[PDB]
Amino acid sequence: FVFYLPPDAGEKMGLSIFALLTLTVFLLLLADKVPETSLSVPIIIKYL
Amino acid sequence: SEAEGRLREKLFSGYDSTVRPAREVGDRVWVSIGLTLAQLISLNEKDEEMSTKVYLDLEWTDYRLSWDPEEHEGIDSLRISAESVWLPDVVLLNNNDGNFDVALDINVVVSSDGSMRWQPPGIYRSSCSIQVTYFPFDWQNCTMVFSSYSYDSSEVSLQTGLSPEGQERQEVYIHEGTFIENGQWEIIHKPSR
Amino acid sequence: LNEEERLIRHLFEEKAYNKELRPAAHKESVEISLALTLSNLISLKEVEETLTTNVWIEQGWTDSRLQWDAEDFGNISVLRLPADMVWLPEIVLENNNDGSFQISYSCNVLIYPSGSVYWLPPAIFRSSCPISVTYFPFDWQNCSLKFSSLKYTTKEITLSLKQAEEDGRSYPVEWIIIDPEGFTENGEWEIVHRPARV
Amino acid sequence: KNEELRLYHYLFDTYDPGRRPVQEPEDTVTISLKVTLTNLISLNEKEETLTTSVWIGIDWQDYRLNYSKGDFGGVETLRVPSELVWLPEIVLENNIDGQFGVAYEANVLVSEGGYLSWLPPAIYRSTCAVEVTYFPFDWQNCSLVFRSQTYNAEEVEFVFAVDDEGKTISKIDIDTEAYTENGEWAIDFCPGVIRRHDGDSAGGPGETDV
Amino acid sequence: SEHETRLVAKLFEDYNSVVRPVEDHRQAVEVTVGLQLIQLINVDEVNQIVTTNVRLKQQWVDYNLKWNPDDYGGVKKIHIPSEKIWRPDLVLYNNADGDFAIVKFTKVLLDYTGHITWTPPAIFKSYCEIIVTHFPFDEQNCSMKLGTWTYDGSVVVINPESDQPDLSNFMESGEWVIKESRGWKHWVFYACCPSTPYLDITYHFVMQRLPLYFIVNVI
Amino acid sequence: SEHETRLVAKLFEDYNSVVRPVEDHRQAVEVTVGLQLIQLINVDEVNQIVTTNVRLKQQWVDYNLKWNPDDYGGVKKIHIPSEKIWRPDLVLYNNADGDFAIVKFTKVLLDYTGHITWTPPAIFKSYCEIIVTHFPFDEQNCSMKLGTWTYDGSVVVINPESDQPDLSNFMESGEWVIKESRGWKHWVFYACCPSTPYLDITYHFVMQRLPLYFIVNVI
Amino acid sequence: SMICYNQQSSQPPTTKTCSETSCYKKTWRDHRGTIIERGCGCPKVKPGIKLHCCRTDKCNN
Ligand SMILES: *[C@@H]1O[C@H](CO)[C@@H](O[C@@H]2O[C@H](CO)[C@@H](O[C@@H]3O[C@H](CO[C@H]4O[C@H](CO[C@H]5O[C@H](CO)[C@@H](O)[C@H](O)[C@@H]5O[C@H]5O[C@H](CO)[C@@H](O)[C@H](O)[C@@H]5O)[C@@H](O)[C@H](O[C@H]5O[C@H](CO)[C@@H](O)[C@H](O)[C@@H]5O[C@H]5O[C@H](CO)[C@@H](O)[C@H](O)[C@@H]5O)[C@@H]4O)[C@@H](O)[C@H](O[C@H]4O[C@H](CO)[C@@H](O)[C@H](O)[C@@H]4O[C@H]4O[C@H](CO)[C@@H](O)[C@H](O)[C@@H]4O[C@H]4O[C@H](CO)[C@@H](O)[C@H](O)[C@@H]4O)[C@@H]3O)[C@H](O)[C@H]2NC(C)=O)[C@H](O)[C@H]1NC(C)=O
Ligand SMILES: *[C@@H]1O[C@H](CO)[C@@H](O[C@@H]2O[C@H](CO)[C@@H](O[C@@H]3O[C@H](CO[C@H]4O[C@H](CO)[C@@H](O)[C@H](O)[C@@H]4O)[C@@H](O)[C@H](O)[C@@H]3O)[C@H](O)[C@H]2NC(C)=O)[C@H](O)[C@H]1NC(C)=O
Ligand SMILES: *[C@@H]1O[C@H](CO)[C@@H](O)[C@H](O)[C@H]1NC(C)=O
Ligand SMILES: *[C@@H]1O[C@H](CO)[C@@H](O)[C@H](O)[C@H]1NC(C)=O
Repeated sequence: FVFYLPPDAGEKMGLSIFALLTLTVFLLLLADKVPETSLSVPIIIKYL
Repeated sequence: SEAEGRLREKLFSGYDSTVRPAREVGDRVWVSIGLTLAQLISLNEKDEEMSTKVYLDLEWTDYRLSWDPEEHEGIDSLRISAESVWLPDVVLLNNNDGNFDVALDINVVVSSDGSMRWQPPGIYRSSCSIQVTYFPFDWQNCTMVFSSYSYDSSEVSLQTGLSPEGQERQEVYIHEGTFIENGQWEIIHKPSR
Repeated sequence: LNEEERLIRHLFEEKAYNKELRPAAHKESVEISLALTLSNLISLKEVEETLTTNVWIEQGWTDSRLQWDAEDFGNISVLRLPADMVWLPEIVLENNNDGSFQISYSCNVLIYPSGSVYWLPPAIFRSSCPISVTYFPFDWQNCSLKFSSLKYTTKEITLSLKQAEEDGRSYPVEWIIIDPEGFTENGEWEIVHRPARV
Repeated sequence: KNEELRLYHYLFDTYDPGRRPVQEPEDTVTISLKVTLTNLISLNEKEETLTTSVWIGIDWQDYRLNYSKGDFGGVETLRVPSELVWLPEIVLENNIDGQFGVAYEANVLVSEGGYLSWLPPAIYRSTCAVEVTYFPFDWQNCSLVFRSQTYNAEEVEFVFAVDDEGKTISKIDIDTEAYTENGEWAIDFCPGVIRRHDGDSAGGPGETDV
Repeated sequence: SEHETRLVAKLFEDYNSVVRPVEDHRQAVEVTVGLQLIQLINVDEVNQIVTTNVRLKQQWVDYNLKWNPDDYGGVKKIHIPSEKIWRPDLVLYNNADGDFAIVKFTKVLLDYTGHITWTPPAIFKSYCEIIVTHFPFDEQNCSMKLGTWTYDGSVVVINPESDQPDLSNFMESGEWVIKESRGWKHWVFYACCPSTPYLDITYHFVMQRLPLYFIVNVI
Repeated sequence: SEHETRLVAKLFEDYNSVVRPVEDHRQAVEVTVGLQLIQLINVDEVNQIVTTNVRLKQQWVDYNLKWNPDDYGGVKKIHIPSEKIWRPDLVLYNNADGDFAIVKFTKVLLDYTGHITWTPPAIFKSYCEIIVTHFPFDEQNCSMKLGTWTYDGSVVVINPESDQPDLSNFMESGEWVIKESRGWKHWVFYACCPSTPYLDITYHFVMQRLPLYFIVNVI
Repeated sequence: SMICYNQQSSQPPTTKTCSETSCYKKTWRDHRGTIIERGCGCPKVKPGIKLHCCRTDKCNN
């Protein structure tokens, strides 16, 4: 929905990059749950 | 019971608990191994280890521990401390923490024909190779390998241990009333080979 | 020391006491009476689903071999012996989740001229308490401590609750005993019910 | 083993490990101490705990274990389990995990003239007060106090070991060829000092530690 | 050393560790109990535990372990393993998740008089009501109740060695300051038994937290 | 099993486990040492510790544990406890924080010729210098130095069973792959004693980290 | 080429031939005693190890 925001509102970065920040927070959330082996990649990490 | 004491003295006169029961040289000891899962504690992925609480079910025959019940006031069974009789050296081979043994030393039930039944409890941290590709929608195949550490096939022979039902089982036994399922894991198949 | 040591020689050397033999006939079961005292509730780990308790378990049973006439031993009325000298029913926590079935401190037993044996081993137990998270952080949990003998069956021993007396009337102790003066409540858990069942 | 068995029967048939090797009670057992640091495992700052791996060289004399090479076919030394000989119960006093003793109770070497050498290894978790003012650019002063657990300074006395030149080794020994430095900690100094203190009652027996 | 070996051989020829070491069974064993605090290891507030390093000095007299020094080469004191002799069964009643009794069985010092001094170490993990009202400026009062677990006051009497715990070898704590420390003996009588007291010695420590860490990193 | 009961009673009626199992004290005990790597448990790069699951097969001849099989029913090959016989005191010299020697005393397999096979398991926590400069594409060479702690090379000789560690029962790791492995015997002579050598066997393993986890989750 | 000594501490002397232009004697001490290692080259030593590199024939000992 950032592409539906007008350019004259001046809020495209403040939305999309903060979504990126929230995604980093969820990466921190999963940092202590997933296996640490390197034979394959978890599908949830692929999705993230 | 005094008759019980006299029976125990008669049975353990000249008995060596470190010597395998084999009347003739070349005789094997047939050991029947079953397992009852009391609780699946955990599957830790970061350590690749499954923690379980189990009861083993070990059955064999010691010819030296037989008696006539009619000569001992009708006693046809005994409950003897496990350190006093010969045990098979059955261990969990794929342990992950360095522990091979059972959790508690309990009694062995000895019948008048020499049949030995030992059902020790155990807590086991066995090795599981986690397949991570579909985590957390994954299923895992965790094995518990039990074997005699010392005796080879010419001395101790293993077989799958029968359930209380008198049929050739191939399955881990789970008591459906007293088993609380793990909140993270569902047991689909639980065979034994 | 004289009558104490005399009684010990009489009971364990003159009578040739055997701790491996249970104090009963071959077809009779020994009645073991159990009570539990909660010294403190340490923690309930939610992620590990583990309840840690400091509990003193009181075991009572009659051993007819460990009896004497008090007048033959200078009116001695109680003896204290190591638990590794007498027969024990070997009560353990079946419900543990760390492999520690047994009590912590194997203290002395107290035996009496009637043959009654009293034993109060304290223990620290880590048991499996599954967690219901539906109403968190307003949830309540139902943990249990299951005590049984893995060395003996119903034909060998009989488990029962402790019988206490008030005003000459007997009642079974159907609750966990908490000393009200000495108990410090857990910091995040308040106890609502303490039942006990056979 | 035809002579080692003879020596073992000659030495340990009438021997009491519970008694000090002294002909008189007022005599003192002198013990040469060396401490070799194999690894500096960690300094847990939150737990304030130094974890180290050490080998403790202890040398003393036992007149009851005296023998001669010529009367036993040339047996210079005999290796015996450490429970069959009297030991000085050396413990790390400033331990934090409750462990006072060594990790592996190795064999003691009994030589000709009653000389007894014991090199048990140990893993030690000791108390280190972490001075926090200059963290993370700080340096720390961590201590290892060794003392006899049951004997006083009038029954057990401590001296330092000596090198091939006879100089007194008043430091932690480090195998410089085999040493791997800790990834976070560099050892700058390791002096050793023998301390003697007045007893718990004035006029009574004193106490000593290294 | 041969006199000492002979003495130890005679002392433990007809010895019973189960028997209370008094001449007559109707008198109590006289035990003196002192507590030495080496280090305050940690105060865990969530589970209300205080873990400490202590030495538990216990002094009594064994009636059967007497000898005349003139018959044994002048030896007056020996060192004896504690597992060979009768001991009081001192237990931390308010233990949280540590050891109830002494597990490190060190050697005792035994005189020709029969006086036994036993100073084993222990890690005491004790339950303490923690008041967080004034945190991080809180004052705590934590106790160690000690008593003979299976012996009552009629058969074993325990007395404190001093009014206060010994803090002469106390390592400085970086988080707490011990403001006060004392030890109190308590006699407890029950309604069903008016003749046998139950004795305990409770050593309490009033501690004040140093608040600089939480001032800097939170406030 | 009455023949073997007779044999076990006969073999340990005058047996001594302290002294070395040789006919003459001037002979060294010849020990064959092999290391089996079952699982690489962990590589802790902060504290520089490699945790492995191993079996330490030790083979040697006991001179005093031989018998005629014809005198005992044809029994040739028995199993006895390891606690009651002489053993080598094999210590892991570079043990970080685990066990220095074998603590799991499994059974000894004993031939009628006195040959002993003893294969106890162990968890080896070995100190390894960890190079982190190329992490997560790093290569680590980590070793296990094993030797008789209190026996020099003139009284006990240790020989490698093979120049390679046994990897036939090695469980595949998810984070490391073993590119090469070897075992080297080393003789050390000291300036004071020209005559007595000191022997060790150092097994080493060169391992390469699988970098996929750190590629995906960090880079 | 160049002839260097290559025996260990207090052992009977033995020699070897090598293409480097330096012999080395490396001495250190462990808990048991003094180890001396002889060879060719001028290796890099850890701190605390006495190193003596020389440029002529049979100069280790
Ligand atoms: C923290 O925390 C902690 C805790 O943890 C705490 O601590 C605390 O502290 C406190 C203080 O502060 C304390 O208190 C104290 O204590 C003590 C002890 O107690 C105990 O003991 C006692 C005694 O006993 C005996 O005696 C009796 C009679 O008397 C009898 O009965 C008995 O049996 C016994 O006897 C025996 O012995 C004797 C000797 O001794 C002999 O003789 C005989 O024969 C016999 O043998 C007792 O009594 C007690 O008891 C009580 O208590 C309990 C509880 O605890 C209870 O249970 C019981 O019941 C009782 O009670 C009652 O009493 C009380 C009082 O005590 C009240 O309150 C109630 O109500 C009731 O009535 C025990 O067991 C004590 O002793 C003390 O006392 C004192 O004080 C009071 C008041 O307060 C009074 O009343 C009294 O009388 C006393 O006084 C005295 O002293 C003082 C000082 O101390 C002074 O000042 C005064 O003046 C007086 O003096 C006098 O006297 C003395 C003596 O004789 C003399 O010496 C002088 O010289 C003079 O003459 C107190 O109480 C506590 O305990 C603690 N706790 C614990 C430890 O636990 C802390 O504080 C905290 N901190 C913060 C918060 O900061
Ligand atoms: C690292 O920590 C070490 C302590 O573990 C530091 O060593 C200590 O340094 C202090 C001075 O900073 C010394 O204190 C001095 O001691 C002398 C002698 O003490 C006299 O009295 C005692 C009884 O109270 C008696 O036992 C002695 O024999 C002496 O008669 C005093 O004269 C001084 O005034 C002062 O108090 C410590 O003694 C010393 N401990 C030792 C050497 O064991 C060390 O300096 C620290 N290293 C650093 C920070 O670089
Ligand atoms: C014990 O008490 C009774 C009380 O009637 C007395 O008759 C008896 O002599 C006392 N002593 C003994 C040794 O029984
Ligand atoms: C050992 O015996 C020899 C010969 O009697 C003697 O010279 C030497 O001093 C003795 N050593 C000790 C420790 O007494």
